[PDB]
Amino acid sequence: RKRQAWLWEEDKNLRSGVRKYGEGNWSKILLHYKFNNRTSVMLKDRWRTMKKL
Repeated sequence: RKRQAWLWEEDKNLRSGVRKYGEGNWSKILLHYKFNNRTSVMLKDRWRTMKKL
């Protein structure tokens, strides 16, 4: 438990995808890269979190 987190591939997918596609096109991200349980809000949130570190 402690604190849940995403896996290496999922993080890599988001970072590698969003950076080249756009910070507001989660639909396309989900289309190409596979995820565990993402939709749009999750992708957006986590990306912003990563950006601000």
